[PDB]
Amino acid sequence: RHKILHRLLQE
Amino acid sequence: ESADLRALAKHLYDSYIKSFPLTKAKARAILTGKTTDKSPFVIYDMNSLMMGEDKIKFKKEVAIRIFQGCQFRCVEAVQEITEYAKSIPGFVNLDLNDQVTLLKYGVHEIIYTMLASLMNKDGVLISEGQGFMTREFLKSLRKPFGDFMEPKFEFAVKFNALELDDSDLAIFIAVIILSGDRPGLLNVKPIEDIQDNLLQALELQLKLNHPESSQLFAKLLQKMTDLRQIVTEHVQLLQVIKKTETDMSLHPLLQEIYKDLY
Repeated sequence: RHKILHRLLQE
Repeated sequence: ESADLRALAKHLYDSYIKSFPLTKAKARAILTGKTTDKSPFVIYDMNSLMMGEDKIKFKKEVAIRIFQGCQFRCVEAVQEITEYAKSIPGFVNLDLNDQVTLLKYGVHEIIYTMLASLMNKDGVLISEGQGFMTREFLKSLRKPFGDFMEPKFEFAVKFNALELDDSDLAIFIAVIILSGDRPGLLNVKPIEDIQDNLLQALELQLKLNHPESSQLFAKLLQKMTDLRQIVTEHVQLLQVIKKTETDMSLHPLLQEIYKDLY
């Protein structure tokens, strides 16, 4: 579920 | 009014400078030679490519190696674009699922937009402007890699004609990200509310910063509809490349983006 994109947005 | 739209154009510019190391400003200086810095290493064949390992970051065959290079950099672009998006007022306040969707579809459109900053009819600047890879060298690659970059050059030639600068591009890029018509958005209204605002900001910028160029705004919005068609061609050539080529693995972040796309 777009883990890296999620992390890049969250960070 | 004007004020609020100038303030936005300024906020976006400042954020663009921070997010993107190599602006169009620096890029043009390098390409014209008008820089007081060293001319970049010209890669025009397998020989010059080999001699130019000392200026690039790859971290087995040429076309594949070049593609792994273009893959590495393309991932740094998504990170740069992602941080830029986080600076677009109200983007973060959106549904996190929407933020993902906008980026998912937006990044390729913005990569081809900002590639044009690094391009001319003869070639493209690489490794932060300290390399220059020639168009003819990228055509001469064995298929399907043979004409992977050619359609980007074709677009950039037409797009660079508009003579946009960094302050224009900052807003143009924001407008592309806030496209309320991406497949699978959940809350379109607050996306369109921001884009609406960005488009006014863009229109005003183009009047103030190119007051001789009339309906550059109109011309620029026509180009924005080309990029999609252009990005679909790219997605499918990559679809092909994934299948036909056994050896090369595709970077996870790219896989996240390209899977369930067109």
